[PDB]
This record gives sequence, structure tokens and C-alpha cells, in this order.
Amino acid sequence: HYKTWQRNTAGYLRTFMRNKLPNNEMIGYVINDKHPKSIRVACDRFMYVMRYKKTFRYTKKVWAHDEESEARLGDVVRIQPLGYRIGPWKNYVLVRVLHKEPR
Amino acid sequence: YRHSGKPADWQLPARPFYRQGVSGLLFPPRLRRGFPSMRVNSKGQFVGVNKMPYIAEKAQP
Amino acid sequence: ALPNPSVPRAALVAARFLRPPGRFKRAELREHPRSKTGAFANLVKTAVRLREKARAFSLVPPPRLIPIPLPARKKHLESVRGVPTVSSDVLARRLHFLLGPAAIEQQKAAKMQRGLTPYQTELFMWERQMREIRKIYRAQYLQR
Amino acid sequence: SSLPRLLDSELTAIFQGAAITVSSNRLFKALLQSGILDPVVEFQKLCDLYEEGRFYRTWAGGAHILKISGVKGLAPPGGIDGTPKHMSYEEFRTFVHAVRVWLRDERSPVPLCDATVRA
Amino acid sequence: RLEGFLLSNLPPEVTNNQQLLSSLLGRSGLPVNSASILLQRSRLGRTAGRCLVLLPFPSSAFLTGEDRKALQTRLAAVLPAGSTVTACDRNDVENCIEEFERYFFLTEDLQRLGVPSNLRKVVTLSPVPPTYGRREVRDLLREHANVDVDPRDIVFRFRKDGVQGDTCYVLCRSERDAGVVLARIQETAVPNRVHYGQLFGCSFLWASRSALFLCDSQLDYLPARSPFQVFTTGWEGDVSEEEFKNLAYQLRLFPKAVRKFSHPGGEDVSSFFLEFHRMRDAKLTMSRLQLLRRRWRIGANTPFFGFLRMADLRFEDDVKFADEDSAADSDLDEPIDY
Amino acid sequence: VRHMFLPFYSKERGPPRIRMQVAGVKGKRFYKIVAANQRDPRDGKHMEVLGSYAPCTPSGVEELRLRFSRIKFWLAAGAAFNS
Amino acid sequence: VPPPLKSGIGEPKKTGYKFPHVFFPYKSRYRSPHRQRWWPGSAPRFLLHSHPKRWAPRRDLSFAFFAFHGLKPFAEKNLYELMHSLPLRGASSYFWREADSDPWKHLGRKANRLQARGVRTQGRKQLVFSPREIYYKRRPFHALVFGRLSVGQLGASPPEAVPPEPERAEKPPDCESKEQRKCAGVS
Amino acid sequence: AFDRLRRLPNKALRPGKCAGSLFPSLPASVGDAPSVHGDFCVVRRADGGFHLVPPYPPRINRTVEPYPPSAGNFYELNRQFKLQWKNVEYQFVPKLLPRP
Amino acid sequence: SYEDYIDKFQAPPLENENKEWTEADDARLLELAAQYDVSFGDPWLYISWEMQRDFVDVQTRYEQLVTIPKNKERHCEAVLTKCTKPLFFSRYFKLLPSMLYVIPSKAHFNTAPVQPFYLPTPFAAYRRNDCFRQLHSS
Amino acid sequence: RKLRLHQERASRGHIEYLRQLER
RNA sequence: AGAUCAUCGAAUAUAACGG
RNA sequence: UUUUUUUUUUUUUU
RNA sequence: UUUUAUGAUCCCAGGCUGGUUUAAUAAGUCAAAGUUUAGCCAGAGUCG
RNA sequence: GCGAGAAGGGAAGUGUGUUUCAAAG
Repeated sequence: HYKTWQRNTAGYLRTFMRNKLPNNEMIGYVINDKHPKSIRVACDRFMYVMRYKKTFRYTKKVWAHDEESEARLGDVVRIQPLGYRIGPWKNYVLVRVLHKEPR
Repeated sequence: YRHSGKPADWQLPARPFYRQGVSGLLFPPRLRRGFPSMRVNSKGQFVGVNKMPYIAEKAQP
Repeated sequence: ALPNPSVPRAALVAARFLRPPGRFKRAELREHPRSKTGAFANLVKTAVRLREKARAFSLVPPPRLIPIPLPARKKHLESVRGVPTVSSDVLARRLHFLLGPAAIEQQKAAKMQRGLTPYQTELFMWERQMREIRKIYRAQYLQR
Repeated sequence: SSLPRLLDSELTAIFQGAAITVSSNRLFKALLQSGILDPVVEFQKLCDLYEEGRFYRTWAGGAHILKISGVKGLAPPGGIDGTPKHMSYEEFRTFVHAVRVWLRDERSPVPLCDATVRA
Repeated sequence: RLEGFLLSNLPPEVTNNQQLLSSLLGRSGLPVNSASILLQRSRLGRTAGRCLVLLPFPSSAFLTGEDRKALQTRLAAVLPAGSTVTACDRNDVENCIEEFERYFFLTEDLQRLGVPSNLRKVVTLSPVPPTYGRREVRDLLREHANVDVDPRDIVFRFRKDGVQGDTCYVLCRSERDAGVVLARIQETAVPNRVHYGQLFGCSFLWASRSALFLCDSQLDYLPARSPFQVFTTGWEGDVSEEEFKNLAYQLRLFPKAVRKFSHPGGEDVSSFFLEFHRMRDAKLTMSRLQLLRRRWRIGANTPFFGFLRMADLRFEDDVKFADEDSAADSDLDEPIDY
Repeated sequence: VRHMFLPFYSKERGPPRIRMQVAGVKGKRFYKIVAANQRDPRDGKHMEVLGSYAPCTPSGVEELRLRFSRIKFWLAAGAAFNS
Repeated sequence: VPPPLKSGIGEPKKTGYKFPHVFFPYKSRYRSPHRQRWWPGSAPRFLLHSHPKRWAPRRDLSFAFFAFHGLKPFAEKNLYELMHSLPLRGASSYFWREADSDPWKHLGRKANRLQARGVRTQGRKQLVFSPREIYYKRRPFHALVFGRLSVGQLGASPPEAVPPEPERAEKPPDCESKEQRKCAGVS
Repeated sequence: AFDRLRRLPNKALRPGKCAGSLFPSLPASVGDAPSVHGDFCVVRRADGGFHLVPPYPPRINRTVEPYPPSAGNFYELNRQFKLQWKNVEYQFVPKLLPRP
Repeated sequence: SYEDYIDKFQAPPLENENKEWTEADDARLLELAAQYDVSFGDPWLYISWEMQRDFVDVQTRYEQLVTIPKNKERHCEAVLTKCTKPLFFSRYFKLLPSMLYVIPSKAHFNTAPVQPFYLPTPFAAYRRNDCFRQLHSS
Repeated sequence: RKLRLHQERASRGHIEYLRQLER
């Protein structure tokens, strides 16, 4: 939790903007594409510390869904959240693929 | 008035107060008091809200 | 059937602002004899009777839901759809009547009814006046 | 036209033969062996329709996760058992009915499941 | 077999111009043998928010499977504007679409037969059925389980804002005896929903109850516009005065009515009107009557009282109808208390 | 335009209403006019503050501070009040 | 202490509950809607606790024991009980309710309530009942009597009587009005 | 650690929001709209009316033991609510709370 | 006593009470109609006080000079879209009663179509003549 | 002219204060 | 509906699935 | 199917 | 096939937030990593 | 007929809460 005066500093606002995306979108790279029509997207987030005034990074691995199964391992993609639960692990939907690794 | 005993039109103006005499702001923030209990919807229409107002809303410029 | 019983749509839209009952009020319904139970209002039979009536017949399969990303969209300001078309001159004179001395004497000059106290005649007359001022303010706020 | 009617008694042998509750892995393979559905339907065809139909949620297949994990299972994977839903006799009947028509309407001039379309 | 499509939710800017609509069909498929369309028109000459398209003779369209239908639907769905529904039409529903257009044109014409006092305690309602309904289709009902040969051309159906068949269906009866018999056995009935593939569709529970009445008279339109809270009462004893007879006996009961009116016609039953000041008084009266009814052992289904209302009307030389007015403020008279 | 007042109305608590409050120090209590629901507590959640009221003042004349641009706006929404 | 619960005549034996209500041990201010009405200044529930089972020793049994209903006081005699002894079952007669000797109007805890007028410092128009059809289920205190309800004006005589009204036809023959207390008629 | 008795948090009847919806016609945010009725249901009254009613047992939490030790002296624990209609019975006594 | 209140504290004398309408009175009513909006709220609340008469008498006079002549020269269509709606319940009202609608007759509204119902030749085949009362023209 | 209603006089002061602050 | 550092008690770690 | 009913209805063949 | 030092398996205890003035060229424009007092949200079921 | 737990600390750690948005039964 952040105090009222902690929500107006440039350090916190800058971190917020980086994390914040349209439709709560995220950026990550796929690390597992073994199961059919399934890909695990590894997203990286950021956080601010009001004590030492330094920002660190922590990975957030999540599961996604692909229709055409165009994405492959080691390919940065875009994910979008959803207001339901489908499958045991599936919690995201693909939109597009930015980069493609050769084979 | 004295005879009619009704309020007059022209009278003394207001008496605004300023802290430490200074009454100048160079970087005014964007306050949320422009639309009290009113917001914009996805459609663009005006809708209300249900929230407790901040006790120190005006004391935190 | 099982989730929601047979409930007419007319009685569902009207019951919107109905406050839910409290803890003690719930026990009254549950207390025996259950004389507040209506026709086809049983909580034991209604939940299985409906199901069986539909078993004889075919069952429509659930719709096929295919996930699809939602495109991004930016906020856009829009004008007010509801704006009463009334001139400001008309409302100026109407405000002087309710707030003027004529309102006080209007309440006194009212016809009484059998079975009602003298204060009731003026109270109801004042209530009708209070309904007109609400519309005037609502129209003015929307126009501005 | 003139779709055949699936007798209740016939389905009893298939359900009991594959074996109260049973797993869904043995039922998928046994359905094709009996040939009750009749190109040849592949194993993946049934699996794809099972997920698209949203049967795991409807039937409450994820309720068994809280029995082992408990509070940790409430959160999503990233914010975990993944066993399939064990359909019973009652449950299986419904699914057979649903999948029987999903294949007939795939080539009919007048769709039955989803006839509408949005621009 | 395929015989055409059905459009809906069309914008007003395309239904009012035949040139633009015809051009959109030529590129997708056959041009306006060529295909034919039919635009629904209201009694006042205004169009609707939907249209219909008919395919050429079946000789050149009998051999058409789903492979050729999916592509045609898809291609013809993109050209029109957004927020549009393009569904297929079967051989059975195709004949029903024509009746839908005719009902809208004859809506006002059909709301005159049996509406007057002639047929008071006859009219019924059952807003169970969905858009899937017809005069012929519904005729088989109320005969196999209730035994009641109702008239054919006495069936009326309301409509929603988008000229869509409202689920609210209303029926009538020739005689009065059978009226009661209809609203006692039609409770929780599941005949069928749709007849496709020679098999029945989803389930639907029937529910018949008297909750609405109709009246048409020359001395009712004007009196029912002055007050804001107007009541209706009927099923009274032998012929009675207003000031001398109706007022005096009212004291015994708990009507609490500011004013009253009469209803001539020369029948063996009277019907006096009531007026209230506030909405709360009106509301409380409703309860009172209801309670009393039970005590008297009159009947649950027996019409005893009702609430008067003014039906929406659409005049000419008007840019917007009263019912479609978004700036109306006729809701402040109903205060909310909880 | 009833759609614009939907959020205001509360199913659990009730419709909006205008009343007063009791707060301050013992022996010098002052009234505070606010807007809240029907079942809400006398001293608790409040939607908007309209003003205050001081029936006892050193000058001997009762004071009353109110907002002319908010009271009229709230009445249009259908807010009741006590006698 | 409260009176023990008893079943009325014409009812099979029931099983008594262990507690008056669900929240017996935990809560104490909660009250059941079907609570008994035995404290002075109330009325019974008609057909729930008005006529409990009556028992007496073999020695006390007699014909007169069965005739207790018909000899009840004026303040407790209902319509059913009254019509049973009248000629022709009280058919082709008139009846009216006299709300002047109610138990709560003279005795009871809340017997000094403040009315809208205050206190009473000092020819009426009372309703008249004409029983047409009479059907007795559980004699002598139960029946489905259908009659014509009308209004009538009282006379100036010392007693409560009905001179030349009923005059107006109010409603067709319907169910009874009240089941608390009734008076005689001219017939 | 196998077949260990776990514990789940309590949850009462969620009151529905005033600003609800019947059926979302193609929603265009990233979530599901609330409901007015919510947990509660509308039934026909005895006197020909419409009123609220406590639905069938709302997810009786069997995982947590009774708090008051003196519960067996006044209430019979280990109860079952069965649904039967003529010769038909359905299996719905298991009240499990699925994941969000 | 309820009878004493209606006899003692009830005697409002109205100036223009139980009087016929004259030529000057008709002009005065028309002038007030323009000053106060008619299709906005209750216009009869303020006009009645100016004329010193009952709220019902004033409405009838205006309805027989403007409303009737105007409504008799316009086409009207009967629809039920907004009128069909229930009433919100409350703590003293938890029931769904009946209703009664008002349909205008031909004596006060010229309800006639502007164009006969025309059907195309190909679309006329799918029409049941045994399910309709009115004949098929053209 | 000659604002007799209390509402009219109350709004007069609001405009005067806002005009001074406007530049 | 999305996002949303864990801390103390000194400490002691690889576990559950299918051939 | 059996006691309770101030929530209903139905009964014919030239 | 899945988690796992960016803490997977696993034992005990702690429920989250707001509160107006507040001196010093630390003159705070929100009291500057973390301090509270009328207050918001939230807190299972049972008469067999 | 209507209102009534207005005296509740027993459950839970990635939970309870906070923040950003949305909601024409």
C-alpha cells in the first residue's frame, strides 16, 4: 500500500505508466509451447521502493491461449486478460505476435 | 435599507483569505472537483458515483 | 431450471430496489407451518420438477464460445441525449409563483374531504407544488 | 433429415463397458470403437469440442483443486492439479447428445446451434 | 433447404434509399433469375429497422450445401454496416416472416374487435411464448390438454421498439364460461418450442394469468388524461348513483378516493372510477383491495380491480414519437421509499 | 434521464435522503447537514456535504451555511427529507 | 407462566417440539410470527387457538357438557355459534357487528393509547349481513356461510335496531365479514 | 502430507448492485457486469404476490467445525437436504465452492 | 367528530365560481396558454389560480378549442411500447395487479392509412388467406 | 431588475467573485 | 474485471505425477 | 390415494 | 507431464485503511520508507 | 400488516484490504 503523498512523486508515476497498458495488456516471451493450443508467456513487471528510491524487476510467468498456434518458443507476444476462467491453466488470449524466431 | 427595510443591490465584496499573504500558484494541479459525483461512461454519457468524499480534499492542493 | 425457477419477467424488472430481508426475517419463512408458500413456490419440488418436464424432449447444446481479443478504444465525450426543449422565459415566471406570496394563500383555498384532517388538505396541496419545482430544476440543470 | 433416436438402453452398455463415476480418458477411446457416431472422427476432434463447449466450468470440474491445495488453489497460475472432469452417467448422456448434433449441423444448409452472425 | 436470409438492426440511412441497399447486394451475390427484397412499411408510411431478401427460383439453388452457404453469409455480412444480424431462413420460418410484416400494418386495425365492454372478462394473456409464434402454430394448443376451440383471427401480438415480435401474447374466447377454464390448467406446461429436423427443441413452461384488459369508448380518452393517478373498479351490484349512492357506501370500506366517475353502456354491472392525490395512497389502496378479495372468497383470477393507463400514440408530421422521447421527466411522481 | 441517478440509489441501504448529524464536543454540539441513504447510521458514511447548522451561537442569532448550487441539484434526483 | 400448547378439536395428534423456536438458546429478543395470544387484552387466532381439546372425568360427562359453545357469553359468541340455535339456521335474517365491548378496548396492557382525537368527551349506519347459503363443516363453530352484505341505518330506540333500511345493493352474496362478535336481528 | 483437513474462508450472501443487468448484449469491457437479485430469488407469495425468499441451502460450509461447543445439545449436526419429486431424486448435496 | 371538520374549517369562496364563459374570458385563457408551457409539467396549477376556478373546469375549456380540432385532422397510430411497464414495489406493495389501456376510437381520431398494403407477386405466394379477416387488394 | 427572489440574489454574488479572479 | 515487495520465531529442502 | 382447505377447475354423444 | 533460490513442498502467531493545525530561508503545494481517536469494506450454516 | 445480528473478532497469507476501470433486471 502507498500513502497519499507517495502517489504524486515522479518515481511512482513513471513506474505506473510502464506497467499500465491499454486493456490491461502485457508484454512477454513464450517459454513453453508443448501442450496443444497452449503457450506460457513470461511477462516482466516493475515496482517502486520509497525507502532507497530504486526500481527492480521481477518475472511473472502466465499461461495464454492461441487459436492458430502461430507463436513458438522464444517469441515475444502480446496478451490480453479475460473476465472468466477457461481450462485448468489457460487464463489469457493472444492478439498478435511481434517477433518470430527462425524455426 | 432604512425606510423600506429591504436588502440593497450594491454592497461590500467577498473577503478571500490567503496563507502567508502569498496568493500565487505557478503549477496548479488538476483537481477533481469540477464534476462532483459525476464521471464519464464508455458511451460518453455522464454518470454518478457512490464513494465517501475525502475529508482533506481541499486541504491537499 | 435448476439455477433459476420459472419466474415471470414482469415481476423481475419491477423488483429492483427491493431491500433484502434481515437475519430474523429469514427465520420466519423457514418456520413451520410454512403458510407463506405460494403456488409452485416449493423449494424442494420446484428444483427437480422443472428438470423432469424437459427430460422427455431434446436439449439444446450450449453455444460455442470462441475467445476473441477486444480491440482498444479511446474515450470520447458526447452531448446529453436528454435535453428538454423549453424556453428560459417560461421558467422565470413559474419560479415566482411557488416561491412568491401566492403559494401561501393557495394552500388555504382548497376543498376538504370527508375523513381527513384540516392539516392533511394543505399537506397534500403543498406536496403537489413540490413536484413541479423538481422538474424545473432538472430542466434547467440539463440545459446549462 | 430423420435423425435416429438414441436409445437409453444402448448407451448403458457403452458407459458400463468402459468402466459411481469414471474417468473421461477411457470413455473417449471407447466411443469411437463402438462406432455409434456413424470421414472418421479423430481423437482430437472430441477433445476440441469438450473445451469449446465450456463443460469443465458448467459441471464444476475445478472444485477438486481446493481439496488438496486449499487456499493456494484459489489464485490463478501466476498471480496445481489439472485432472479431467469425471463425468457420471447423467453427465455423459448430455454430452453424447450435444456432440451428436454438433457434427450433423456442420454440413447442413440451415444451422441449428448458431445461425446468427455479427458484422 | 436454403431460401434466403433475414437482416435486422439496419440503420435508417440505408432503408430510406433503395439505390444504396440494392448496390450492396450485387457485389456480395446476385443482383436485385435475380433476387428480390421486401421492405416492411408502417401504417403511417415509415420504414422499419429490418428488411428481407428472397433467393431466386429453387431450380438454380436446390443444390446448395453448407460449404457454399458459409462463404455467402460471411461475404454478405461485411458489406453492410456494423451491429447487424444476418441469419438464415428455413422453409418453415420463411412463411412466418410474411405474417410478421402484415401484423405491424394491421396493429391498430386489429385492436378494435372485442376491446369494448362487449368483451370485458374474456381477454387473457400469456407472455411465455418467444418470437416463434403464429396463428396456425398456436391454434393446436389449448385443444389437446385444455379442450377449447378458440377463434382463429382473434390472436393479437405486441411488438418491441425494434419492430420485433414481443413475447407478450394475448388471446380471446367466443364464450365466457371457458375463460376461467383456460387460466387453471395452462400452468407449467411444456408443449414444444421449435419444430426443426423432425424433432422438438428446448423446453418452455407456460403461465397464463389475467393481468391486462382493453377498452375502447368515446367517453374514456379525455377523462383519463387529467389525473396522474387514476384507478378503475368494476363488478358492482345493481345500478347506482355517484354522489348519493357511491359516496355513501364508500365510507364502510377503505377506498379513499378524491373523485369518481361512471361508465354507461346499459349492462347489468356498473364500474366506477377512482382518483388519488399521491402515489403512496394509490399503492396502499391496491393492497387493501387485494386483501379484501381473499376475505370475500371472490377469486384470484376473477377481475375485480385494475389500474388505468394511456396507450402510446404516434401522430403525423412529427420528428420524434412520444414513446421514443429520451428527455421525458414523467418519473418524479413515483417516489421511492424503503 | 433517470439513468444518471442509478449509482446513487442503494439496494442494501436505501434511497437517498437529506438529514442532519450530531458531532463536536460534549456541551457544544453543532448540527451538520449531509446527504446519505435511509438505513445509514446518523454518524457514518456520507455522499456529499451540503453545509452545517449552528442553533446556538455567541451572537444569539442562529446561523445557517448551505450550498445553493448543490441543494437544488440533489432535489432533482428525487431526494426526500424530514419535516 | 404461559399456558401449555393444545390442539383444537378435529385435528390429529401432533408431535410437540423441544424448543419454541430455532434461536432458543442463542437469541432472546426474536419473536415468532405465530406466537400465542393469551395475555389479557388480545384475541385468539380463530382456528389456531380458540377451541382446544376439552376433557373431563367420567363423572362430569353429560349432555350439557357438549352444549358449552351455545352458552358462551355475548362477548365471545361468534356468528357460527349464534346461527346454530336460531330458527332455520338463522336463514332469511339480518346480522350486524357491535364494536363496543372488545377486550382490548376496556382491558389490556396498551389500553391507554393516544388516539388522533384524544379522549371521548361524549343514529348510525351499520352494515347488515343477510345469510343466504349455509354450510357447516365443523359444528358449532365452523361454517361457510354466503350472504348479501348491505348498509342499514339504526333507529332511535334504546336498543340497537334496524328501521327501514337496508336500502342499497352493495355487492352480490359473498363470504362473511367478521367472525369475532355478532348480534341478533329483527327477521 | 496427503488427505489433510484444510480450511476455507467464510462468505455470506453477496448483495446485488443496483446498477445491474439482465443479460450482457455483447459487452465491451474486460469483465462481467453485476446482478441486481444476486443470490436472492423471487417467488410467488401465498396471497398472490411477489417477495424475496431464502434460496436452497446457500453453500453450507462443512469444512469448518462448529464454533459454539454446546451446539449438539440443542441442534442435530450432520444434516442432509435432499430433493425428491415422486420417484425421482437428484444428486446435488455436495456444495463445493469453485475457484474464481 | 369527522363531520365537524368539514363544516367548520371549510369555506373557501372563489370569485369566478359557477360562472359561464364570455367572449372576454375565452381570449384571456388563450393568452395564458402561450405564457405557460403546456407540454411541460402541470400547466393547470398556475392558470387555475389566475382564473380563480377549479383545476378541472379550466382543462375542459381548452380541450374543446385546440385539442379536439387539432386531433381530428391528424393520423394516429396505436402502439404499446412504453406504456407496457410494471410498477416498482415497496414495503406496502408486493403484488402485480391488472391494468387497463385506453385505445382511441374513430369519433375523435382520423385513423386511416396513407397507402394500401401492397405485396409483391413473388412474396404473395407465402400468404395464408384462412388466417386473416381483411381481403387482399390489388 | 429588482431581484426579489432569494435565489436570484444569491447567484449574483457568485458571479461577482468569479469575475475578479478571471484574468 | 485487471494490477498490487511479505515479516518474526537461529537453522536443518528437493517434492508430487507416467514407463 | 387416507387428516387439514379463507389458493382452483372439470363430468352429456342424435 | 508440472512447480522449483525471482523461494516449489512445509510447522506457529499476527485482518487492511483515513483522520484538517503542526513553528525551523528541514519557511512543503499532500508532513516525505514505516506512529493515531467517533469512520468505510468485510465477517458460513443448522428445529428432521 | 411492516421493521429487528443495530449487544457478532469464531474462519483466512497471498488472503483480507487499497488503487485503476466498468455496470439501461
